[PDB]
Amino acid sequence: MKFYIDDLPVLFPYPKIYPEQYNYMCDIKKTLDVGGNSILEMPSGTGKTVSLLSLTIAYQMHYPEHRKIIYCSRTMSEIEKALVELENLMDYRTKELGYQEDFRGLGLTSRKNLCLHPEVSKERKGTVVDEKCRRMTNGQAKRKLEEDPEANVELCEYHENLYNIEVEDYLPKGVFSFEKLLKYCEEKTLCPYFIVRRMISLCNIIIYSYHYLLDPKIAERVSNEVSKDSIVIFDEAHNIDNVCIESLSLDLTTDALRRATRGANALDERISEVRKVDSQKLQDEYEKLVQGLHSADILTDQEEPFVETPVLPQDLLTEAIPGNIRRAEHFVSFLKRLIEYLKTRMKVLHVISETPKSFLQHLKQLTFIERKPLRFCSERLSLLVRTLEVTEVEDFTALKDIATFATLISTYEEGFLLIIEPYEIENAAVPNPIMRFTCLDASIAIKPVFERFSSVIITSGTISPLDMYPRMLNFKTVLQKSYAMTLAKKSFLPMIITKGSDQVAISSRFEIRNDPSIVRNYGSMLVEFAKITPDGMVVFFPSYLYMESIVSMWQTMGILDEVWKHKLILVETPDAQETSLALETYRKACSNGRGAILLSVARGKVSEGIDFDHQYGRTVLMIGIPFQYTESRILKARLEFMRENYRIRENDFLSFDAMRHAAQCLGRVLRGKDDYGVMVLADRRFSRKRSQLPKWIAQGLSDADLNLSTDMAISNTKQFLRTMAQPTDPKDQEGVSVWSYEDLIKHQNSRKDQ
Amino acid sequence: KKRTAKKNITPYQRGIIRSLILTLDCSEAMLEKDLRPNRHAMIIQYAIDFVHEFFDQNPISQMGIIIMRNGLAQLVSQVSGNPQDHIDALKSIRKQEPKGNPSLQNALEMARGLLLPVPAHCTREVLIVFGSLSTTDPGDIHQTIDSLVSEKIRVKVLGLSAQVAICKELCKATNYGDESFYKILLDETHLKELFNEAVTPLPVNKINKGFTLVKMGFPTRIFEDTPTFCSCHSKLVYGGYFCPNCHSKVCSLPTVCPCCDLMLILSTHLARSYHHLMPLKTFAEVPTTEKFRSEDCFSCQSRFPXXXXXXXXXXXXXSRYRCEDCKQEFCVDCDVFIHEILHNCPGCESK
Ligand code: SF4
Ligand SMILES: [Zn+2]
Ligand SMILES: [Zn+2]
Ligand SMILES: [Zn+2]
Ligand SMILES: [Zn+2]
Repeated sequence: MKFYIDDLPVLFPYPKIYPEQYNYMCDIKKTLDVGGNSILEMPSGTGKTVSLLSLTIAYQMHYPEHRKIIYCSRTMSEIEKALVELENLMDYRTKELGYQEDFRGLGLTSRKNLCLHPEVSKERKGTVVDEKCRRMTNGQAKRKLEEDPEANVELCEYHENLYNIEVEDYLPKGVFSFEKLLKYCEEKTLCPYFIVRRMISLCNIIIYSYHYLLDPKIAERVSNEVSKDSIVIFDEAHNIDNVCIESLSLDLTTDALRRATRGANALDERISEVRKVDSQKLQDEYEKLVQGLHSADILTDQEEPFVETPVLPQDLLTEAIPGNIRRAEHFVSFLKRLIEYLKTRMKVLHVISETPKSFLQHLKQLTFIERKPLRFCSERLSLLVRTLEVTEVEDFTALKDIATFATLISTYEEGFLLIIEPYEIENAAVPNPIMRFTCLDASIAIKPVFERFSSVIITSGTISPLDMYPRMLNFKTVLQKSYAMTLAKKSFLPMIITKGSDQVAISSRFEIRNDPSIVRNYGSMLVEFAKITPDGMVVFFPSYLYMESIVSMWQTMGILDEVWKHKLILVETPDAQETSLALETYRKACSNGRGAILLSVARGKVSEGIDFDHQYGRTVLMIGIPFQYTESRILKARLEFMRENYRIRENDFLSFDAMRHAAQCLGRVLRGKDDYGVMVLADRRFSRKRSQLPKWIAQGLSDADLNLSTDMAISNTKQFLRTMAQPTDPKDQEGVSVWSYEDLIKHQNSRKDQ
Repeated sequence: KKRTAKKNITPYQRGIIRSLILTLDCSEAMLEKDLRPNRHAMIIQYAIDFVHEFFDQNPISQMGIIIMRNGLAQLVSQVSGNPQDHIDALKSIRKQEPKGNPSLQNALEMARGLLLPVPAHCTREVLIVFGSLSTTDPGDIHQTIDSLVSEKIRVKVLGLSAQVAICKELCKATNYGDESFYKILLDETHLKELFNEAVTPLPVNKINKGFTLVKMGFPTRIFEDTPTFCSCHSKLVYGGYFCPNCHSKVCSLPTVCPCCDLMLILSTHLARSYHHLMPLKTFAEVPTTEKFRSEDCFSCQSRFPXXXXXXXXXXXXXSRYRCEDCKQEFCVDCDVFIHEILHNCPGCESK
């Protein structure tokens, strides 16, 4: 299609369009005109990516100013979905117009999946794979390689052929999807990691996980050339406020404290051994500290940086000498004085949430170490370690967390919280204290990204209401509007099973345990679906531990064989590797004749990134209300902070947040308007939260569907499937919800110009 | 408010000389009380109807039957041109009851090799009656899917009031990638029409393939009764026929000769396809007022056509189904029955 929004061609890759899309198209350009925030709700059943990319890509190719576009998704899995979608649209944009791209657009996932060196790629741990190639292709290791001819230092050689051919230009013209990128890079024996690392200043659009925008330790290479005058795009960003606070979160364990002593004592050996050999550089680095923060070679580091910037990207940084901490022996001494004080603060017999100030003052009372120099731990460690040119990190892995933490808490106050549990309640009565620490307001990290740009886009099919987030992140949008699914057919049956076959108000809030009155009713309720439902059916527990709780007794119950006698059952596994193998086989079985049934957690990772088409998404299950206070009052602590900071209480936020995570899972049942699937839910309180739903979801929910019985619901979904299974192809009223190819959008919307 | 196909793209190559072995499920799934006796017994009732009608509408085709019981498929009828052997088989199968589960792949391959001896002109096709939601496959179905499509055998199947994506894919995969063959039921009459539309040949757009001529002869009836003697069954036949070439006393059968193996047919089967080959356009219901034609039926004598300004009775409609080619009307009862039974448009027949 090629229509206009009164200013720009719209090279829409599909012949068909949708009424939401043009309304989506109407607002995106309108928002694009006035760079703001404009939080909008677009139904996930429609593919917003097409409406997303098409108007934006044209906008850059029509308006000649915004040469850089930024999209931040939740998962790199979404990135490759966007990567091919852009690639297809880029092909289509060329297809409709010829060759008018000259465009650079690539994803960004990690070094782990982009380090093409097989040995480094073979390693499992993401830290090591990063660290290995960091060491394998290091600014100093290559010196140990180039200056001293030796086999001691090897290289990825992908970074080298990067420096040979790749660091003169870009990859020729492709908008490389991850498969296409990896296929190309491997044939060029290239490193897509270092490629995008240097391609930061070259990609006309960049797609990556929110963390590269959010996580300052990886949101630190930010170049204002691609950032300042760019547009920021967010979808499904509702479950990111937690991520933001998670990005500032930090859990500690006395074992790691001993690991810290393991590293910190090893530092004493490391600094002493080089001191006998070459302390002159260390003395020279003291002068490099005497001149300042040694930004000459603590930032100008091709592959040198040991400690990254865990704090926000150098906003709250001082650069003077650290007084006496200039000496490494002194530097470790306060650190060694600290870790034991930390241990002395870790050994608390009960749970204590210590204020950042009082705890710091308490430290000062115990170990008189000043706050401002304490932030220098991160820079000093990154500085010192490379000067030590250590050959290992595992002993020092605990240390960078301290360099993270000690800088963090010394930088952060009255927006963060240090809390020292004496153990974990799930394994209480044993000594396992955690010195848990995190932020409280998510907007704190959002404020710099708020500050840096005006044109920012946020979208979700789940966000409801669209007002908590402006309250939460303390910002003003332009358009706070929700889109409804223009469907002339049901295509999904929202079902609230408050009452079971027993007509019992059934819930997950009662306990995190089993009661067969509710549970066996649930088990009996579930099995009838296995017979009637086709391949594709998933459950979402409120908690993984709660998930396992119900599993064993149902396994003990005879309920287990019949569903196997009906379909295939695949579990959620703590390792995603087995889970992935389950997932593909589940989809394979879903693609296969033998039916497949799944089971997950509403907080599980599947609800985060994994979508399911018509066949793959057929019958979603919400196992009770997804609730999170199974854990401690750290939720309440932030919530109490939330309650005092914002006039939002627990349950209101909880219902908002729980249904947000509930709706987070439910968005994965749909692929397009061709897709469909009944949306069953089983909890007594589900009837109350009819308002908390997103509009189209709430619109799709009739009031007659509340507190339904499973038996009556079984009849309800019974007819739905056959009707949907029936080839409902009117081909005349479809154009009402299709806005027939290049005509109705041209005709109707231009008619609707009044 | 009309439920009609916009146009009928019949005009050319369809499935006429057919080799269909429909496969049934005989499982606990067919045992359940979804239909009044059950699925299976009503289905066996339903299935019986099509057999003769298949041999009625398509006497030029051959057919056997296979079922699937207890995770295993079982052939239950030989591919033949006589309904009776197939017909009598179901009577035992009627008195037989479905059991266990169906094995799709067992049916997949048992039927697959079953259709190997079929000639090219005899069109290979399979239809499935399935009630469960999962299969019983000894191996890779997609391999068998690959094997079947490599054999160039399009297939339509009809599951129960539900959908199976691979079955939706299979009917797609079998039929040149065109998915119009996984239609499922929602009602017994809606199931009855499935039989009714099944007897029709299958034109969509046949790829330009090798088209083969056919040579045979007509049979010549035997007259004597007391001379009872048979050769195709070594019996005594109180009346029979004679092969055009082998010249064997053969009982009444439009089948192939048993001695020199040539098809024996008189005239009837041939013209059955002809009205199928070139059907008519539906008699267009002429308007209530814009027609203003003779106030009577054309094929029949239905003087009443509307109600003449009778509020809504006349504003309802006008039973004026008019064939376009003849430009002559027909009462709906006449016109529908015409297109139902005998195309033979008298207005078009008269010239
Ligand atoms: S040089 Fe490239 S391929 Fe080798 S480990 Fe480093 S990033 Fe990976
Ligand atoms: Zn005989
Ligand atoms: Zn003969
Ligand atoms: Zn008539
Ligand atoms: Zn006519």
